[PDB]
Amino acid sequence: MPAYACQRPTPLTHHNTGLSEALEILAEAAGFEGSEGRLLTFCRAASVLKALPSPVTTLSQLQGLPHFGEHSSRVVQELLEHGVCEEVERVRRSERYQTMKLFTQIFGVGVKTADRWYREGLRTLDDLREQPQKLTQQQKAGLQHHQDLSTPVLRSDVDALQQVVEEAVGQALPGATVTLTGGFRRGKLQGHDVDFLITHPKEGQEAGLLPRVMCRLQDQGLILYHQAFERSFCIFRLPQPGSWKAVRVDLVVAPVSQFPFALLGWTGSKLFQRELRRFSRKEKGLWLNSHGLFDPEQKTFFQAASEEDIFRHLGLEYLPPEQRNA
DNA sequence: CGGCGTACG
DNA sequence: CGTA
DNA sequence: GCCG
Ligand SMILES: Nc1ncnc2c1ncn2[C@@H]1O[C@H](COP(=O)(O)NP(=O)(O)OP(=O)(O)O)[C@@H](O)[C@H]1O
Ligand SMILES: [Cl-]
Ligand SMILES: [Cl-]
Ligand SMILES: [Cl-]
Ligand SMILES: [Mg+2]
Ligand SMILES: [Mg+2]
Ligand code: NA
Repeated sequence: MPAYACQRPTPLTHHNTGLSEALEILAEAAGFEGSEGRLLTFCRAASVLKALPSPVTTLSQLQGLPHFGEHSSRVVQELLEHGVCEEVERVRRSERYQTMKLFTQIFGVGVKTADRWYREGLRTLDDLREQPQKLTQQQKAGLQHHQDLSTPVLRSDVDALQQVVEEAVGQALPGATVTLTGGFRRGKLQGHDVDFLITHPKEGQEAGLLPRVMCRLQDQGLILYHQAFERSFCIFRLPQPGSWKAVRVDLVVAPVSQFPFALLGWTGSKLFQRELRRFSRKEKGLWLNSHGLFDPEQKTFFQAASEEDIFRHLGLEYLPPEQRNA
């Protein structure tokens, strides 16, 4: 088992679901406390279990697995022995965890804002609605739409949204294309949002595109919330039988020269990309982002025509999106 | 011990 | 600060 | 919290 998540296939569904879920509770709680290092180790240990070919049934099967030391092994041991880990259950029922989860789930609220509100004594969404002076426009929208945004986006919803975006994109710039990215491209059947990547086959024609797209979607009455730009984090009005629901949609524009890097970056998973960028820098001495891959010795950028090119550049076996579910 | 992804709005 |  |  290699040490980086980008070195091994990780399927969406696997054989250690309960164990990985428990470790990811501890990772999430670490993040709520600002402990980024412990968050990473618990995320990585969870991801290792996702990549295994069969269930862990005995503690000895953790020997030699990367990112399993005393703490993560004890968590697994307790789950195997008793079906529950006391530390995990204590986190789950704690007021701190439940409120930080509730607050950081709001669009426009991160850990730092959630934590300040927690320390001020705030605990519920209605607590926030009662003091709207303390809210940004973005947070106001996130709170108004919170119930709809808490409902999973279905793969069956994605196709309708993509046609709508393609219509506006085609008027904004004929020939521009729309590619589904994010979790749905990795095979997920549900999501928290829909992520789209937009480009044009003629380098440079994509300049200034996203304002033109957003103006057209807004004119069609489809935009419940949005903020020159190349990323847009929106709330869309999605038709439903006899009504509609609010859905988060992310739009990103990239020039075609950067499209493989942007596709790779925006297809995720989040942990897969962090691990990939960590691997690139630490093992290969190359700097990776959603725009390119930089050699800081030669001061040159790698040209890539595909995701396959990028994996080859980095000396990694290619993983299709369905195996990037780290 | 230092390191832990990397951008844009 | 938020967001991907 | 774990790796190197
Ligand atoms: N913090 C991050 N660091 C690096 N890449 C990230 C980060 N957040 C998001 N991304 C990239 O943006 C993609 C879309 O982000 P999302 O926040 O939309 N997560 P996604 O994988 O789509 O699952 P859902 O919760 O939406 O169902 C991710 O899959 C990553 O490729
Ligand atoms: Cl470029
Ligand atoms: Cl590609
Ligand atoms: Cl980036
Ligand atoms: Mg998504
Ligand atoms: Mg998104
Ligand atoms: Na949030």
